[PDB]
Amino acid sequence: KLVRLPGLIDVHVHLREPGGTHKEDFASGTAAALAGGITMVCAMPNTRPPIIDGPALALAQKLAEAGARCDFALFLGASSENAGTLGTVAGSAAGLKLYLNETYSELRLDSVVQWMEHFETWPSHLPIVAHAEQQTVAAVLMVAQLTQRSVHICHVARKEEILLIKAAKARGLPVTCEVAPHHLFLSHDDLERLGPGKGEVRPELGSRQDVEALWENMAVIDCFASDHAPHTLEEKCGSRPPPGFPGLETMLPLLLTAVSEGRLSLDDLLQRLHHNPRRIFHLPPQEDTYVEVDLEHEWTIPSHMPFSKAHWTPFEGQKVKGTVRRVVLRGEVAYIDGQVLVPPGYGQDVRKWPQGAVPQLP
Amino acid sequence: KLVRLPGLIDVHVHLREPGGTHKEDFASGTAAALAGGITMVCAMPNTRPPIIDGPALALAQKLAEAGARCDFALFLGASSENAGTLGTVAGSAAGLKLYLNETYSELRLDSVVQWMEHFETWPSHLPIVAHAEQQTVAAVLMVAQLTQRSVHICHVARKEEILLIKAAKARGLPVTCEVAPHHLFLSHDDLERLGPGKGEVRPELGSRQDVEALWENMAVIDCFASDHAPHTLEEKCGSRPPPGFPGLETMLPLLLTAVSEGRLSLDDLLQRLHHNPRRIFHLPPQEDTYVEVDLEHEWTIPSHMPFSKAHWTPFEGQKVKGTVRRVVLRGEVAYIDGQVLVPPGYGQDVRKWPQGAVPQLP
Ligand SMILES: NC(=O)N[C@@H](CC(=O)O)C(=O)O
Ligand SMILES: NC(=O)N[C@@H](CC(=O)O)C(=O)O
Ligand SMILES: [Zn+2]
Ligand SMILES: [Zn+2]
Ligand SMILES: [Zn+2]
Ligand SMILES: [Zn+2]
Ligand SMILES: [Zn+2]
Ligand SMILES: [Zn+2]
Ligand SMILES: [Zn+2]
Ligand SMILES: [Zn+2]
Repeated sequence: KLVRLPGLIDVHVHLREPGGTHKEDFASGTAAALAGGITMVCAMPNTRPPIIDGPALALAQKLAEAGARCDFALFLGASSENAGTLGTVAGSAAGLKLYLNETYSELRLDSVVQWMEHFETWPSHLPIVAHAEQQTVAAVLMVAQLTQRSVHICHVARKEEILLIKAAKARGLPVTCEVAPHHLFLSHDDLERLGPGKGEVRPELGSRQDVEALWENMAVIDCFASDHAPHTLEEKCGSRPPPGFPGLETMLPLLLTAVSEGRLSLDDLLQRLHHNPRRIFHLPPQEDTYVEVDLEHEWTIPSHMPFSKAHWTPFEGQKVKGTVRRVVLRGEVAYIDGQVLVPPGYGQDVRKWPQGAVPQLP
Repeated sequence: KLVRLPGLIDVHVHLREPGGTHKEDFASGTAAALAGGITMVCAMPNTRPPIIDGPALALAQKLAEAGARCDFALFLGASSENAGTLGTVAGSAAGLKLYLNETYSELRLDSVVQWMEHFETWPSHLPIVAHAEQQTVAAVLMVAQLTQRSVHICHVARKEEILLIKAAKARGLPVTCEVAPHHLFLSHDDLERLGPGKGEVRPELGSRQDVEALWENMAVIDCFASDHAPHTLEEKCGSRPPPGFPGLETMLPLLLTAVSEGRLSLDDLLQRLHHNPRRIFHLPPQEDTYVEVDLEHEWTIPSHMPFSKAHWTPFEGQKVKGTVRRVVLRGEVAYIDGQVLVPPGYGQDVRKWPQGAVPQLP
């Protein structure tokens, strides 16, 4: 007896194309998405070259249209030089991404004034998401208030951060946030097993108290999103390990396990992987699209999942209950039982659909 | 220059069929919906007979399928005799409605134990909405906590009620709510003009301080919904005036005026008339469906709007800026400039669509 879910949306993925295609490309990352029950992804701009201007966006759009197997939207990235220059293309992007801390990106902004300039110049009706850890969450919230608009906080990982967001929501401030599965299902207790290289991620793995605070404050979490951040094992185990975990293929099985254990409800899951992504990012429905999952099948996560070119996973050895059996995307069987059955290029840029434009006043 | 909006959803309408068709029927009420930019309605169960058992629901479904011009879902109503009897049909309804105070209904429950019985027996994955005023909001929230599930509060009208809900959300409790336009745009200051008969509504019109508290606490309001409650002028002006206002044709123009004045944003409006209705009630997308509005046209609300059989409106004389120009429903022109162009029966029960079933564990 399978359960039919709507097409799930991951608003935070790194697909590495252009420029890092040994780690992942549109075709492989979207195969991983489909195998994870995800039918729409929003791809981050920290590629090589980074998606920080109109020519880079145009290239990325064509690479995605040719390689993606599920539907997508592409973020633009904020830089120290592009505020005020993105107005013509802004509405074609998922939103604008700000990198406000050290992480796998060359896009760090060096002054809060640059953050203000982006909040003032990016069109006010379009999404802004921020990588903002610890006190940076409070700082970017201040910039959002000064500029009288909303912000979405990426990968919240700490008790400190979720409680700050909780306090902001209690004051009626327009802030939303997402949490990634590694910050719900891994902690410092796992760094022994992972090692210091594999274990590198931003935000770093939290304490048990951080993990427990995120679960305790589930009501504050608007979205789940994988922060699928594929790097090869050679890179993760080498001398200068880049931060990030692959996660598209493991996210849904991990969360379904938690549903089966009563840690959150099926509805809680679908708000966070479907409805809230849609409404925060103004992402359109996908016609004739659904995911069938089997909630009874118990399995152990292996040393690598089948599709991501990362070819490793930090969840190796965890027991899960829940598997994706079939994905139908826009009337076509896209995935069955370990086989992806739509080719590279089946996926489409949802921002080009009539229903995928963000509504705005004339 | 028109603005394209998605198909808007009104989760609280009274269409009066069966049994009150001189006040409204499916055909006339859904024409009013379309003219108001609404493409999907959830119809309340306080009809004659009331929709409190499977035979009454079956009749109402067929009357709606034959008369509705926009899409719909039908609520079931809680009674003092039907707890534990609705399990077979529950998933075919919009949700379950509880009438917990005096209003236009014979469905009042006389004991909190009856509320508990409904919360315990209605399927836990399906929506429950409550007419719950003043302290009754706190009481039904207690019942929801005792039974470990969510509740949605209909037509919140008072500072007391919105602050209670705000406090509950700050504690992470699963409660959502809606507000009707008369509680945002009318107050005691209007009872002089309306008179005691026309002015009768439940919840009653609030003070200026109530209205200001609702605006100040917009962040707490999940949905707008009209509580379209048509009664004829003869009834409203007679000896025993029933409570309620018609509102489908005026809701969107009133709210667009507020958007134009900067009282809330277009996004704030679309969260409350599209995304949040979808996610709270698990209502499916409507393919090829959109509303085109003109935000520049200034007009004065007349003594009655064209479509509702109520043939009166409490907003007469208010100046608005914003009009519905065209509605496309599932690929067909449904409304243009004062003319409805889909016949009775074009509308469909969204709970019968594959994408319209509420997901549940096996
Ligand atoms: N989270 C990570 O550790 N890495 C992400 C970047 C990011 O989301 O900050 C990546 O692109 O590799
Ligand atoms: N609100 C009202 O005053 N009347 C509504 C009933 C209701 O929503 O309580 C009606 O059906 O007439
Ligand atoms: Zn990040
Ligand atoms: Zn993010
Ligand atoms: Zn990232
Ligand atoms: Zn939207
Ligand atoms: Zn009511
Ligand atoms: Zn209601
Ligand atoms: Zn009502
Ligand atoms: Zn749903």
